[PDB]
Amino acid sequence: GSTPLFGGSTGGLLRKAQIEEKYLIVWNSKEEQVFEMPTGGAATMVAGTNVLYLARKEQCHALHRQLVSTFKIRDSKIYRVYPNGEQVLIFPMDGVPSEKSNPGREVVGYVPRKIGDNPNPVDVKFTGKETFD
Amino acid sequence: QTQVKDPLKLCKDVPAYQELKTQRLEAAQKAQADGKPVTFNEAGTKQKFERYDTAYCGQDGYPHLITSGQLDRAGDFLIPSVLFLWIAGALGWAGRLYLAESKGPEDEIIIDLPKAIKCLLLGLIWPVQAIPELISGKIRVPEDRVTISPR
Amino acid sequence: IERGAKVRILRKESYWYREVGTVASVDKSEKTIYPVTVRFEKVNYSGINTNNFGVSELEEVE
Amino acid sequence: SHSVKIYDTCIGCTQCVRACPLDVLEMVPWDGNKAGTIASSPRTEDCVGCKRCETACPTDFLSIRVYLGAETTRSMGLAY
Amino acid sequence: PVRVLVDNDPVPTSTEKWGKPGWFERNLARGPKTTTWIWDLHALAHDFETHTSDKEEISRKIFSAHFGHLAVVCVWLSGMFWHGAYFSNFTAWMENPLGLKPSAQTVWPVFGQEILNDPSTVAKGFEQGGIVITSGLFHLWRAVGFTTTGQLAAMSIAMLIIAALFLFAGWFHYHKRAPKLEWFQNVESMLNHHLAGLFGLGSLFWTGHLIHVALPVKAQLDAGIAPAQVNPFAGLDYGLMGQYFPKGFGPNGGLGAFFTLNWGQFTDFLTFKGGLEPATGALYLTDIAHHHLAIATLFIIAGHMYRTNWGIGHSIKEMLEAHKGPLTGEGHRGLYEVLTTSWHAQLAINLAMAGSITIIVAHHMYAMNPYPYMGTDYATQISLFTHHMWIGGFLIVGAGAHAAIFMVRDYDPVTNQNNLLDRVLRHRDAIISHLNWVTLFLGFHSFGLYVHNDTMQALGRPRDMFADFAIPLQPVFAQWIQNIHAAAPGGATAPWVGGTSPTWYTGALSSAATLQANQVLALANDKISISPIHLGTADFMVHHIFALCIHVTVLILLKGVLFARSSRLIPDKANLGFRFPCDGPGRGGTCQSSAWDHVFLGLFWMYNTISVVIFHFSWKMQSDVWGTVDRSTGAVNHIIGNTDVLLGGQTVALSQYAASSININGWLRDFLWAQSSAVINSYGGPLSAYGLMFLGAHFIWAFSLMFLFSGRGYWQELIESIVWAHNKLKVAPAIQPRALSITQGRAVGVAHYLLGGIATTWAFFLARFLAL
Amino acid sequence: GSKLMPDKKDFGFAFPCDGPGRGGTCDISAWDAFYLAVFWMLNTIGWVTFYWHWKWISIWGDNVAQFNASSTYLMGWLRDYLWANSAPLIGGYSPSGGTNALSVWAWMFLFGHLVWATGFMFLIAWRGYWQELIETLVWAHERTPLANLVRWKDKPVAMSIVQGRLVGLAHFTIGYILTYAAFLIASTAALYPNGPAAFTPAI
Ligand code: CLA
Ligand code: CLA
Ligand code: CLA
Ligand SMILES: CC(C)=CCC/C(C)=C/CC/C(C)=C/CC/C(C)=C/CC1=C(C)C(=O)c2ccccc2C1=O
Ligand SMILES: CC(C)=CCC/C(C)=C\CC/C(C)=C\CC/C(C)=C/CC1=C(C)C(=O)c2ccccc2C1=O
Repeated sequence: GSTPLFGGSTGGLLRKAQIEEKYLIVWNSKEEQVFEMPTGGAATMVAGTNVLYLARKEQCHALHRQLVSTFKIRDSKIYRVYPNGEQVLIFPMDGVPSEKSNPGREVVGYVPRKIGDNPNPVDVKFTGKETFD
Repeated sequence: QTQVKDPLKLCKDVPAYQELKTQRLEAAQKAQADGKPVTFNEAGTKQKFERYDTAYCGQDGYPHLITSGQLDRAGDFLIPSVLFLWIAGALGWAGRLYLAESKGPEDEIIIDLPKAIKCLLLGLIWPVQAIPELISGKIRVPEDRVTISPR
Repeated sequence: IERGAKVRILRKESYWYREVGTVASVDKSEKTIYPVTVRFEKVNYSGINTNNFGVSELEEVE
Repeated sequence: SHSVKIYDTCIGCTQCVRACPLDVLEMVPWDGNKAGTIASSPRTEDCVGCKRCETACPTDFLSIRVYLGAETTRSMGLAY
Repeated sequence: PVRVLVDNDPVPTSTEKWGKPGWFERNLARGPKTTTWIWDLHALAHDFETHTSDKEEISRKIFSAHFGHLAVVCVWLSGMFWHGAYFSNFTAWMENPLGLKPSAQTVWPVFGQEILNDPSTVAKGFEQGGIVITSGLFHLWRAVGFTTTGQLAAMSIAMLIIAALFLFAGWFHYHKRAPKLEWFQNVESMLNHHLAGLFGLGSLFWTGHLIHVALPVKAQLDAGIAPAQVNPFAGLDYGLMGQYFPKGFGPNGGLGAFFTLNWGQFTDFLTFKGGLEPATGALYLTDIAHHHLAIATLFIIAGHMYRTNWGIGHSIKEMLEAHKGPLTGEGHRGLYEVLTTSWHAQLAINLAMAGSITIIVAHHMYAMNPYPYMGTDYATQISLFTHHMWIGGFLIVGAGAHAAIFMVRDYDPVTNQNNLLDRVLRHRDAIISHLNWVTLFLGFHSFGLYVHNDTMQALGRPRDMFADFAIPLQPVFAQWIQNIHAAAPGGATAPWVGGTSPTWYTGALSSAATLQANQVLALANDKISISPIHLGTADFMVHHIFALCIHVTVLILLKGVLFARSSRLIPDKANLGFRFPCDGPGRGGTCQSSAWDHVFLGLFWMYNTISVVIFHFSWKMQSDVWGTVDRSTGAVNHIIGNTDVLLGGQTVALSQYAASSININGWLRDFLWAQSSAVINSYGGPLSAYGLMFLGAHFIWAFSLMFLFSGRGYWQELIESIVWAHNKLKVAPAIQPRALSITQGRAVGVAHYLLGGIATTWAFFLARFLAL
Repeated sequence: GSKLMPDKKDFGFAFPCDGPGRGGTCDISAWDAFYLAVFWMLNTIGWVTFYWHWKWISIWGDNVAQFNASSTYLMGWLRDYLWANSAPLIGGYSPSGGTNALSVWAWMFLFGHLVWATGFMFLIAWRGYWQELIETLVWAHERTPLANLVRWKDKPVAMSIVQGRLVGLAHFTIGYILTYAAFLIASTAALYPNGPAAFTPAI
């Protein structure tokens, strides 16, 4: 795929995108149409596969939210790109959207109690253990 | 530092009050003949210093109030105290009466006037109703029906 | 406890603690931890007027 | 990274998952509520701590809790 | 294509909705459950776009609300003429405009507040006296030809009829004949009618009032006729018009000279004088009449530029699409669609212009006084400059607000593709970082000079100061501009202009201390109306302070506009709206990142800006311009009067502004401490209301800091314990008490900060100049 | 804990807020109540020390009748205490009379006004304004020739929400104390510096 038609801006990638991580968002478009860049300004998506390099995951997820709400484009994929060149898919992780429940995911962050039954901070004094355990 | 053994005496004995009293009456007689309509005319200023004559004054000549409960100065604080607590208690009881008879939150933004005048009239005699609700515990909600926060 | 009855809240972190709500729904199923739905006269700080409670967090006053 | 914990009062309404601008959250199947599902926080290394998930949570006192922890480049929201 | 499309009776006129406040918005129509609903009702009541998505219904509400506002202004104007007619000393002031203080508010005698009625306003017809007014209304009414109070009463009645006409048309054009959306989008027809009809014929009809009322009334008062004896219809009799103006109304007839193009007869009552009349300190009325005649011609001409229904004229959309270049992409394309579909885009422009014009009014009125004897009314001059400076500053901030609201609500990427708007957003980091740099440059190199001077003076090193007596910073570009305009009347570039403002004539002087009486314009009361205004080191320094405060205010408001939709911090900020408190404590913390919060912060910097401007105006005019002349020595005695700068100790005489305003301690001691002696000693006399307002405004300002410095989570928890006590005694209300929202707490804080700070200076200024 | 935040102890003494939900929760921590009460402590001790100073300089200056007359209304405090006793202080240096020994207190008095007012910037203009401003400066540094060769080791960010309150309180407090100390010392040492203190005992 190719980049969307955009004349460039000052709101895009900085040296972090060369040395630490940048992000890649991939989507398919059926019609050439104009969308707002998260960097600032207007760009046009091609009639094909679109690839766009962005600075943060939140900028990628904001564009995905715009591509869903305004253009009904669903199949957006977000990759984390490392400076050696490795791409790691980060969104969506298991192919099923996060809002729909899926058999096969592990429950992470579960605390088997209501929030007012957390222990007191005096109970966990002089340890790195927190009261949300 | 200079100790004031006699901070207060009757105003009619203080010569700085006699300064002020003649200085106010002369300004009131100045505006009666060839003058302007003023708040304190000549008869209004006579009555003003008729009241202040049996008051306590400092050395500046201005009346000072005694709020210790002493009964020759009961007009200074004690009699305005009963008049306040009756009128403020009336407005408080009337809002409490109107709140109990409220249809909902719409009665709080659109005042129901014949309900409000009646509660404001019933509030006027509030100690007829309040103290028989104050010894009964009818003035207060029991403790397990009022929300509190964690401890 | 059943639907329609007035109940007091014993959940201490609840906004409606020691207040009286009305049971709107009781989940007839097992496995559900907080099955009783209670509706209240006061909204909380989010404008929400209902919540789910276990039977162990309720006091029937009716 | 912030800690995002989900407590057993979750009714499976998925509103915190939809609210999250970083895709930290997802629904896994559960048996503790009638919906049969509960929010989970597998990707809290992307959590910025915005607490939009807590704003969306309808349960008296909330079933999802964000504890602001150690700050990273991701969690501080830095594009640089 | 320009038609009139109108729906007939779209809204029934009924009082059913008055039983349900908050019907217009879907959250509020569910009734109050918390006290947040009460504040939400007021904040949303005029936000017509939140009430419906129909653009036509929004345009109808705006048009009808505009009639209601015009009716409010006409009621206010009717009240001013009424209080001038019946509650004023206008009759006695007309005989003695330089000896009596104008008063048009008198005070009932209860609680002793009739002390606010003062002598020096007491005269016949106004026996009890009243509050000295500083609005300048008597000078305006006398200038346009009012001589009696019975004429002011007829004007009060006329303004109530115009108000009732305006209020009826608001009912009519909303409830009876409401125009369609395509009627409002006729901007070419609207510009044609407002340029030629409103501005053009408004100025032409005002010229006719000036020619036939204001000129002959002034001719009779200059003849010595008392204003009770002045015939106001004297400009309608051609014979009586003949005696005042022999050439323009002569045997060579008046309208005969017009149609034969013999307009040189009219130079009796239409001139090009320029300067001020030496007796009144004001502009010539024949200049004012020729001004309004010339700008009526140009405005009526300007109102034929745009094409409506007869082929000829310009199309604005085709004009905007043609003005593009390589450096600017598609140029002005799409801006026609912006400006004819966004009410906020039009309001942002029109507030930017109205605020900037009001500031131009402030500068031009002190320097080119249009009203006789007003230049010696120093409290009026101070008040009118300060009032219009504040109005202009508030409107410019509103321009920044509604530009931001446009960016959140009405911006569309499809309309703005590589046009001017799209390309500004694509280098917003370049714009704001350069604006960040220039504010830091200006702040270091202007305020740091004051701090340098404070420190050098305290260290005993006055030769190391930036001052006229020390290292000078002459404003040589402004002095050059003054030299050009001093030479220009009679000179080469304006040969038949007879004069200009006296402020320019600073050629020819190196300080205001060495000013003689021949150079100044003093009236018969020996008070200086206006003078040459010397610009030295202190004026260099304070003008770069002005540039600092304006650029920071621009920086805050433009950052709010350019980052209203997104930032590197919050990429989908536009989905949160124009007005949101934050996006939570994450990303380090995002408090006040909304575009609304930039308006909030920009109001303080506007406050800081206008406060320096009016403080500069007050001290500079008192030290360098205003004062008295002596008929011996030709000596100019300014209001303050000539500090001696030690320096050696061979003393150096400068004006007090030039000697003392160059450091902050001079502003604290010689301006704020010295001139507050009027307001803090005002008790027991008629300026005692200003002393009360001075203290009360300090209180309100301090009270604002409770809101600005705290957060609502404290107050909500405090309300919890108080609601407990009301719950415990069956006095809890159904509308649950909530702390103010985060945004409202900011809005309450800035409103009380602005109210307290501005009213302090108001009390300070008016007690200073009405006492001396 | 409270009704707005029942699990507040799990978050500690000092934390910014719990976000804009539940109506908004700025300044909900116990630390923030410390921060609010420092203003009220400074105000209270200000009232205490104003009262001590004016009553004693009226004693030292033989002006007790002026204190007894003018301390009963707030203009008397503004005029007869603040305005009158500022005169030797703000005349500590001047273009007309040079400098004297009070010039350091005059300079500190202005310094204290400046520091106190600088505190208002931190107390009023909160973090998200400054963070977006810093990101443009970060852009400017990385794009500027000869300067982009120099790189920070730690990424510039705006001060935290709690830090903005603490730094704003610190400037407010330091400016409060330095202003009053400059006023208290210079007004006393110039207008009322010395007195007898011997007395005749009473019987
Ligand atoms: C029905 C009216 C009513 C009544 C009986 C009370 C009673 C009380 N208030 Mg409450 N209060 C009220 C209205 C009322 N309040 C309102 C409208 C507000 C918002 C301004 C408050 C804010 C408030 C605070 C912050 C505090 C109290 C406290 C208290 C308690 C001590 C007395 C006091 O401090 O008053 C002070 C009263 C005010 C500050 C508000 C007075 C404003 C007006 C006069 C009341 C409105 C009258 C109402 C419109 C009348 C309608 C009647 C008509 C329809 C017939 C007492 C239980 C204190 C407490 O908790 O002590 C334990 C306390 O700290 N009140
Ligand atoms: C003659 C009586 C009259 C009646 C019965 C109505 C009735 C209605 N109007 Mg209409 N309207 C009228 C006159 C009237 N109007 C006039 C004179 C104007 C020109 C200003 C309008 C312009 C107008 C607009 C733009 C809108 C309405 C709307 C409405 C509907 C709801 C209004 C509401 O509930 O808010 C309650 C409002 C009040 C009780 C009054 C608020 C007054 C504020 C606080 C001050 C306003 C100043 C005033 C306009 C000028 C006074 C000048 C001077 C003489 C003092 C309701 C059918 C709304 C609608 O139909 O939406 C679909 C709507 O959007 N009206
Ligand atoms: C022609 C001028 C004009 C017009 C038509 C508008 C119109 C609007 N503005 Mg804009 N604006 C303007 C000028 C204007 N503004 C100016 C000069 C400023 C700078 C202050 C702003 C800054 C601004 C902001 C920051 C916002 C708006 C908003 C709005 C919209 C809703 C207004 C509302 O319902 O609030 C309701 C009005 C009130 C509740 C009354 C306001 C009372 C003020 C704050 C205090 C008054 C005190 C007074 C000065 C002194 C009284 C003291 C005495 C009583 C003791 C409406 C589109 C809001 C919006 O969201 O747009 C979509 C919004 O957030 N405006
Ligand atoms: C300690 C050390 C190693 C120093 C080395 C040597 C160095 C570089 C000295 C430089 C120190 C300075 C001056 C750093 C700039 C501080 C800054 C980011 C201020 C912007 C800011 C303002 C104005 C607020 O009002 C505010 C309110 C609430 C929350 C956040 C903020 C906020 O962020
Ligand atoms: C006609 C008329 C006037 C009737 C009287 C009307 C009746 C019945 C009640 C009157 C209630 C009114 C008018 C005001 C109380 C507002 C309030 C909860 C203030 C506390 C508060 C303070 C002090 C802050 O600093 C602050 C800072 C930042 C965010 C939030 C807050 C905050 O919430």
